[PDB]
Amino acid sequence: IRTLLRLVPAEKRGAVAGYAVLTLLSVLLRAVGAVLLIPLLAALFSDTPSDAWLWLGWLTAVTLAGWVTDTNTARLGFDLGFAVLSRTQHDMADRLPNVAMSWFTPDNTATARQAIAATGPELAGLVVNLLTPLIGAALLPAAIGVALLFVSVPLGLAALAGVAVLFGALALSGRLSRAADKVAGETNSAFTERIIEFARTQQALRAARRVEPARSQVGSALAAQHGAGLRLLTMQIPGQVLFSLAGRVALIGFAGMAVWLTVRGQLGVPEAIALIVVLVRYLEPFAAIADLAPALETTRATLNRIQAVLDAPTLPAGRRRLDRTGAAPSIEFDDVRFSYGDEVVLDGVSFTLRPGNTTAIVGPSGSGKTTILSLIAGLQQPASGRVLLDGVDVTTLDPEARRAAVSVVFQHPYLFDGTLRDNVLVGDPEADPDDVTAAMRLARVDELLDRLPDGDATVVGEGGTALSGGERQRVSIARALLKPAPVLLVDQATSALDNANEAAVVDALTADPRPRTRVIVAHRLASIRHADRVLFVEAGRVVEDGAIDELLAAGGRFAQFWA
Amino acid sequence: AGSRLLAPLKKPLIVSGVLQALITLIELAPFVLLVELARLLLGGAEAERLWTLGLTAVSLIGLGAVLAAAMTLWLHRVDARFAHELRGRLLTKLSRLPLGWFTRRGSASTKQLVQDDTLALHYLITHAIPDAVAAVVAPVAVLVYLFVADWRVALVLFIPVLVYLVLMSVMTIQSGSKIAQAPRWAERMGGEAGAFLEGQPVIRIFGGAAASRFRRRLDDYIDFLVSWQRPFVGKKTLMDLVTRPATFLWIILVAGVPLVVTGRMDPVNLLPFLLLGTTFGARLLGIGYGLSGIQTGMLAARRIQTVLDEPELVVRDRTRPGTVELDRVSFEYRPGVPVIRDVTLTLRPGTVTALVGPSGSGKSTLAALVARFHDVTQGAIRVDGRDIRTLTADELYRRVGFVLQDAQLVHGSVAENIALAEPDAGLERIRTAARDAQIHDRITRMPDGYDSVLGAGSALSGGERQRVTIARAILADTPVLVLDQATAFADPESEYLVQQAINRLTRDRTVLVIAHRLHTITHADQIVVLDDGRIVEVGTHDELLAAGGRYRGLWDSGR
Ligand SMILES: Nc1ncnc2c1ncn2[C@@H]1O[C@H](COP(=O)(O)OP(=O)(O)OP(=O)(O)O)[C@@H](O)[C@H]1O
Ligand SMILES: Nc1ncnc2c1ncn2[C@@H]1O[C@H](COP(=O)(O)OP(=O)(O)OP(=O)(O)O)[C@@H](O)[C@H]1O
Ligand SMILES: [Mg+2]
Ligand SMILES: [Mg+2]
Repeated sequence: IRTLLRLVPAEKRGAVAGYAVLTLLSVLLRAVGAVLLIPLLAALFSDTPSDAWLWLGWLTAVTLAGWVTDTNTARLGFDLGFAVLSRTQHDMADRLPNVAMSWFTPDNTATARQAIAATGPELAGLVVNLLTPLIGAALLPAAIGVALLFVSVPLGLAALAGVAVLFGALALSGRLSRAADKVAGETNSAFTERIIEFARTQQALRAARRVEPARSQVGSALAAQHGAGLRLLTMQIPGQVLFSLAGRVALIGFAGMAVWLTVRGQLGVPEAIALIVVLVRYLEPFAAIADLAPALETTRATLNRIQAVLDAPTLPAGRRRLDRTGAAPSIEFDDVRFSYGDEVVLDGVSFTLRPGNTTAIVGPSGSGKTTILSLIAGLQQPASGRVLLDGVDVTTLDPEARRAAVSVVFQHPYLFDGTLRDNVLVGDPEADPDDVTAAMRLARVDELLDRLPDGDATVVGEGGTALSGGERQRVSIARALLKPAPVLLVDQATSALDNANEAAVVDALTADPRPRTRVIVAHRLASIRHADRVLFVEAGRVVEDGAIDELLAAGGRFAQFWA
Repeated sequence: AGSRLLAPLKKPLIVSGVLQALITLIELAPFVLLVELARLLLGGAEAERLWTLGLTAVSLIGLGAVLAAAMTLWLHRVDARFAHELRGRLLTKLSRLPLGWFTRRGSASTKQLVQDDTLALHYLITHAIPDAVAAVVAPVAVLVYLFVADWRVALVLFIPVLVYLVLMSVMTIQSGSKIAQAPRWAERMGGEAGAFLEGQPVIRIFGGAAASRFRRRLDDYIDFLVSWQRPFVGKKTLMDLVTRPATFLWIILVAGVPLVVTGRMDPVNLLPFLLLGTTFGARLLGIGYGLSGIQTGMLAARRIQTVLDEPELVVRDRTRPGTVELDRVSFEYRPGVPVIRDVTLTLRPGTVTALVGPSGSGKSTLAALVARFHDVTQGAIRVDGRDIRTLTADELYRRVGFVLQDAQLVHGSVAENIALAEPDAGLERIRTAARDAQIHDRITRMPDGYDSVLGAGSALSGGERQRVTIARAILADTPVLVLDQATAFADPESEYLVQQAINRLTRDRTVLVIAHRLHTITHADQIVVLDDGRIVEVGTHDELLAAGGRYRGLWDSGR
């Protein structure tokens, strides 16, 4: 249970203490009310049945206290469950943008999706559904055993022996189904990820005939998931059998001690008849724990995924801010060295981009120019060296002011599901309609509005899938151009655009009135027509540098690249 | 829909109902025997006549619980096998629907359909009929026995029963609409989470955590969950308190102790209520908590059956080689929103056809129609004479290969993304395809060579994964090849090399090339200019330049 307490808000721990105290009180009251029947029937069946009034009053008092404590425990469990839900989910939402990009491996992405997928009512009502009944059933027969010591010491000792057998059975059942349940959870997560891939990559899978279950990866994942689930069901058989045997042993001990006491005359016949009912109350939690115990492993795995997401290593985040108010910063790399894992992408790349001017980065594929744009934008950080925005290290910049200092057109434009206008407004949600219209006109998104039926309210699919490649590229360009940031990083913005739209978009990127330091990556020479300076990035090195005309006349790698 | 989906589970569920009736009778069995034995004891009967029956009844306690545990362990197997077959059927159906379904629905909704909706049927199979039969049998049987035993205390037993029924009814009415709205919120939240994880660069650069729509949907969904579960959990807890064995025992004693103290009830006549009267509360609580599960399962079954009843890409019975013919083809992604307007085109072997035009003109949807991702609204498409609506998927996709505009790698090795069409292809074939696509040199630099995984985050550059998709299409080695905006992210050297490789590999094949860089399609035998979903001019490069139409303007704009 230490994993659950670790996720509770620090401001909500008094509620946890109250909930624990009220749970113990509820168990104690239930046990006392169960055992108070023995004096009640002893007096009721006596020669003067008026003596049962006192025990009836005590039973009524304990019953009303039990109702009050149980309503309060339910309230506190609901509050704690939804508070844990809100804090964990909001902390994951706040942290994941700050989590390092390398952390998002497919396994880690699956873990993050599963943790977010636990937002439903299963984990929200965890305390009322699992912890409260589990604790109540686990401590009820122990409390009944303690309560019976006031009636008869050996009877209570037999009840506590049955409780010890119950706890041993619980531990063994938990241990037996551990590996099977872990493998079942792993296979279920893999199946979920493969379903998501199956829906996303449907075109390629169909074209490759890897779509039927007999041939698809999702089908193999379904087979593995079914196998692991059936192994889990099989390995829960010994747990259920052991719980049943523990119940039988507890009943044997309780009933044998009760019958022995009755035979010896130390326990009246009405008291034994009351002990039949107390035995029934005592044996009920044996089934309840058996039914609830399987859910511990799933709950434990869910909380483990949530905590693992919350433990992800975030990027460094200083508190510097750019001194000048909105002016174009001077971008520069100083001995910047970068590597995705063991592959060295950049090694010794040094340059200084002037403020307000437009720069172009060009070179072969895999040269490391999208990596340069990502380092400028703060998506990545150098392994060594410093990226400076206006002389301020980007690592030390405030993250809130770091993202406000750069806007990026990514190589693979991604649009969120929703209307077309919503995606453009991601650049600046509170921008005026004139600014949005200007951004759309510059990016030539306005040519979609008169052609598409629903205009800018047309619903885009997952990604930009309900729009053509050029259309979603123009939407991404408009999104980047709406943001007022003084640095614009253009990454292959003209890849999917025809010559007319490509020329218009390029001229709009140059003719954007906002003062910006512009860095452009392209594989067509017409995309960098207005670039003041060119960087030739090849194998992680700016081998050639200068103006377009100067490098063309010099006959360096620029002309050979465009030859 | 739900009944038609769960028809295979007719007799297992009927058997579960009958077995649970027998099991609940067995649960009530030892208490009746102990009531009779205690009546004989307090009547002065000899203990010699009661030892055997007494031990029998005491050992019988909890036998029905063990039998119910065994029945639930069996019905869990039944449910797991049924869910496996159901998910197989779902994956089979999704493999044949048009891709308009996928695009309009999303991937989170597909995930919900396959996983959660089938998992939502768990209570409806494993517990619903047992709980219903138990709550109809054990409460009614116990109440009949207690009413024939003593009506006076049976009447006060009826009070919490009616209170529980009222609580169950009002809870069901209150939370019925919330349960209906619940799966829609679940799939919306799943889609927002998937977009938050997938679109992480967009989230980081533009707005961050605070401004993300993911947080807004998260807060709205948590508000929905709070509003749904606060009254629901309150009613659940009140129903638990009403029907608890402590409450029944207390009510029994409140009604009996005044009767016993007075000369109205014999104390020996309270034994049926003490022994049996407390046992049927949990049986009622089972259905009370299960009615929500029944609603969830029925809604999920209706959704599953609705998806399983949908129209698909059926294969007709109508029933030169290497030739693809579009014959008056028209297509509309939505009703009354055409994207293709009567396109007639014939792709012949040994020739390269270039499909050019403005962005959004309909080149990619035309290539998809050749793939039969969607059915042509009018006209026909025929490969090797056979209409593609008559070819099976295996027959069709063995004839036509595709390089899609969006390079979609699968979670797996670089040797698996290559040779996705032919997974049993040898590693030397994969190496040759990679060399043809110029991605073998890149793969050699990877840490573990050709086994390097390409999941989320462990990606490559855009041009490199585009080359991987080109290698996939090369290794497929189909009679017809379609290149939907291939080499868009390729640099001029890489673009030229892969173009030369494709020209070498498709000298005698039918090639359809879609491109925006018009200088790469100057040698196409037949250039086709598609504007606004209809072909506006067809010819060679020089003829289209001389015509002074749309191609001339596009060529001038790109220089
Ligand atoms: N997520 C990643 N994980 C590992 N390696 C990566 C990742 N993204 C890129 N790389 C590698 O980084 C190197 C440079 O990648 P980058 O994205 O900078 O390419 P690029 O120069 O923009 O190429 P292109 O012109 O093809 O778009 C390549 O070797 C690529 O394999
Ligand atoms: N899944 C879809 N659902 C609805 N409309 C779609 C879908 N895919 C494409 N469209 C619409 O189809 C029209 C043509 O798009 P398409 O992708 O066929 O053009 P294209 O010639 O390939 O474009 P590009 O040069 O941008 O790649 C566009 O208006 C686009 O909005
Ligand atoms: Mg790149
Ligand atoms: Mg396209």
